[PDB]
Amino acid sequence: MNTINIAKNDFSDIELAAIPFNTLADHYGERLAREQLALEHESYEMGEARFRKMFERQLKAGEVADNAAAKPLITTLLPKMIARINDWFEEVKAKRGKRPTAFQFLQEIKPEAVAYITIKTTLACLTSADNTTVQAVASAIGRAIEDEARFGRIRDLEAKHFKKNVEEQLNKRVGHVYKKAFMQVVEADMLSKGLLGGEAWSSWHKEDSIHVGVRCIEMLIESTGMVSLHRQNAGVVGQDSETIELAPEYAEAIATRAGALAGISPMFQPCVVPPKPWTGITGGGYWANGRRPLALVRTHSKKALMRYEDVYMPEVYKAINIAQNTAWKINKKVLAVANVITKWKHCPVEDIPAIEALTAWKRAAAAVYRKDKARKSRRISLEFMLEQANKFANHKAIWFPYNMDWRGRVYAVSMFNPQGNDMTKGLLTLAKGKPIGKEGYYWLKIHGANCAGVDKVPFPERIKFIEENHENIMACAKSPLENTWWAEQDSPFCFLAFCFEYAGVQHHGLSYNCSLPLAFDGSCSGIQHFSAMLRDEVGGRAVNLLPSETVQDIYGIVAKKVNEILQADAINGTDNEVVTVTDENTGEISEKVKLGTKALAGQWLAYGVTRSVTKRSVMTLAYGSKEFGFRQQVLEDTIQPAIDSGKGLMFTQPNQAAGYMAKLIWESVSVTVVAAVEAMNWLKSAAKLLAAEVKDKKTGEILRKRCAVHWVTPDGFPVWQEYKKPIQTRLNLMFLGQFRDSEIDAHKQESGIAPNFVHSQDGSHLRKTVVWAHEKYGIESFALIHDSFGTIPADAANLFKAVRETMVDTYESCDVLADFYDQFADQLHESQLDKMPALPAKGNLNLRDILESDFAFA
DNA sequence: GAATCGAATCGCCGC
RNA sequence: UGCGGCGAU
DNA sequence: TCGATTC
Ligand SMILES: Nc1ncnc2c1ncn2[C@@H]1O[C@H](COP(=O)(O)OP(=O)(O)OP(=O)(O)O)[C@@H](O)[C@H]1O
Ligand SMILES: [Mg+2]
Repeated sequence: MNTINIAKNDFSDIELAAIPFNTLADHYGERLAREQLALEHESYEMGEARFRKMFERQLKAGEVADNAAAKPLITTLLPKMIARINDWFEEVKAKRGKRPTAFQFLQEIKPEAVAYITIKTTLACLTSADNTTVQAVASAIGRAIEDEARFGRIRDLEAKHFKKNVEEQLNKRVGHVYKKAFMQVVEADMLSKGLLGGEAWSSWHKEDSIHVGVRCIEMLIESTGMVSLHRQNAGVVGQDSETIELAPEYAEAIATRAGALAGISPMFQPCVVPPKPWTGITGGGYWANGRRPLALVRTHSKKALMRYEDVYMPEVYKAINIAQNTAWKINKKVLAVANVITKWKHCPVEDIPAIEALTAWKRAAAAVYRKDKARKSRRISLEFMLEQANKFANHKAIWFPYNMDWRGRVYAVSMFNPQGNDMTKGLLTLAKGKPIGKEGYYWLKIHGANCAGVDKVPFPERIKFIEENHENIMACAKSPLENTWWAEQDSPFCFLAFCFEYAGVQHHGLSYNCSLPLAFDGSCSGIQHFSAMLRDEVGGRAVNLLPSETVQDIYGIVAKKVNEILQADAINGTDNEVVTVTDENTGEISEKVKLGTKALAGQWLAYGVTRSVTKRSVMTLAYGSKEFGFRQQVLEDTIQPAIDSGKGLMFTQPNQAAGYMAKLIWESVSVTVVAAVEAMNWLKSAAKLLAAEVKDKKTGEILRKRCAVHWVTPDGFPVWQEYKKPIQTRLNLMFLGQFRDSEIDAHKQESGIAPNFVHSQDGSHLRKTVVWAHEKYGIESFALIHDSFGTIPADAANLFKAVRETMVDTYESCDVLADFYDQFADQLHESQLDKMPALPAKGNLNLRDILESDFAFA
């Protein structure tokens, strides 16, 4: 209802608390302490205003129950409501006479679905509708109950398997009106197939819809004291009305909770002084003692955070503190360019003036619908990044606090950060530059070639590309609005940032102070790291771990492999055959042709397979994708765009072409990156054995409990993997699904063990690289995006060294898979040792060759 | 045990 | 939390 | 397609 303002006492404290002010003043003066504390004050005040506007919107739209402030209320109210409507059924079944009107209607819908639909629509009508009458509420319940009753039988019974293909398309619909209108078309569709038993819904008359909710408000009042009954002008047969009113104690409960949440979600802005050095778990980054302190590790529970207060990880704490100390400044030159073209185009790069029938128009309709959502979503994030960039444009330097996710990858904390998109990366440059010199100018050109998309080509031709395009780079720097060439590039705003620094060198020579971050992006991190542990020679060569004759394109290597299978299958492949295929719901038994590998090879060679067909499949390998997931990928990535554009005529049956290509890609990656495939299988089997509760079937009691997965990275960071699942969840078709120590989810443990392990290794590599570049060399400024390592051009050659030396030091010292085995080997039940796979065999790779690989980049 | 389901992390915006 | 959309890796 | 979860 009426939320307290938290700012009058709580948000004033962060500016006036004298312990945080003094610790900030002692480091960077009292004046910068006053601006920084007032900025963190604005960050909390902006965050309270963000909550109050979203709360006001949910108030008008009746979605107050969807807000977090009403959730713990409804959690303690739902058991009492289900039991009253349950016990009322048993009473009416025992009472003689005719059943009440509502009794038959309340049965077809799930009883827990009654409880939520009544609670949500009561506070929807009591907060937005202004009509507090018992009839407008009770009817509004009854229409919402009939909607879940009528279209719920689609989800529940007569099409539960067929529900799985309409469920996604219903989720894409935005709005309860659009979700219902879509449900009307599917209902008419299945009834034409006789799927819902051939029984069409008889719509409830307006009298019963009120009678359903009237009993529902009564059962709400009988069970809980959420709403109280009121009668006005009693006895007057013309004015006798009944209204309902929210209990003031419960409206006070949501207002107190909403005020508490408003002071808890801030809008994290950059720092005008260097960030608070992390000494412990909390309170780092920002300097003030706020209501939400920054956690060093972003954990989903406060218990998983508490395990980090005992551990001694001095090398971990150093690397975040060094990465915090890197002073950035807003690139004013690209800010001048971005400020004008954003006023003319929605996206400044999206358009540039350069040189089965019914399912098709449905597919194009879903494309312009998603693209309409995509353009409005892309623009609002752009307008915020531009406002933050224009805000801190005049400051001599700004700083970003850093923490880490529960695996150890480091992330900046502020919303505007150097880990953003191409434009956000372009608006941000380092502040403390050095004279560029010969080596820095060389790497500045290599960075400019990478921004243009010329990264598949060895270094001398990258320099040649820049030198050939000298007059175009100079024209873009002199007049960026008159020469749109930089906008046509792959990373356009970061490329234009290079153009300004390139022109600055041609003007002021090699003594030019350049503070541009020069990012070195390692090729495929997970495969690089997986091939490093098990020492895969061919796998490392595929990801440029080895010094190669040229830049190795792993997608092109896999595309080369599938093309060799394609040519062999076009000759010696299987012919076509006719198989009987039955769809179980229809029950039909028809004959369809099954393309053999000879025919399917001829289709794909007619399409012409390149690195683009195999690209996304290789990239999602470290996330766990295998032969199934490739089949879905190549269907929507290459086959479906082909048939939409006029190609794909060779794909007579596209799912057979997808599954055939899926098989072919999987045989190719599995023999190209053998150490990647073997290591994720070893981690998956380890997490499977730990996530299982063992019990002898003749004993029953559990001999071993659900065990989590635990390891420590080589720089000392520990990580607990404990995916947990709730026990009860409920979903509604037209309304949001709401919930009703906890068990470990064995599937998510196995699904996530291999990506999180290799992500923890690359975060340890990024952490170790930051300290090695800072203590062996004099590097102070760091651009870090998990995969990419960037610094000023003068320090670029040394960061190029340090990112290589760390990986070969890490894997020469620690066998990360053998140390992983030493963690869980005690936790294994005696019946599981025979099933546990052995450690994969080490290969012929020399780690020292990484030190002389140009294209590892990292 | 036959039946049934599944096929990485982080942040922002909306419902 | 879930769902939709965007971005980063 | 194929083995873990889950009726
Ligand atoms: N590390 C990553 N993991 C998964 N997807 C990624 C990653 N980096 C980028 N993408 C996605 O890949 C697509 C763009 O591919 P991108 O150009 O970045 O690939 P690449 O590895 O540089 O290859 P190439 O230069 O051959 O195109 C986008 O959908 C982007 O979101
Ligand atoms: Mg690229």
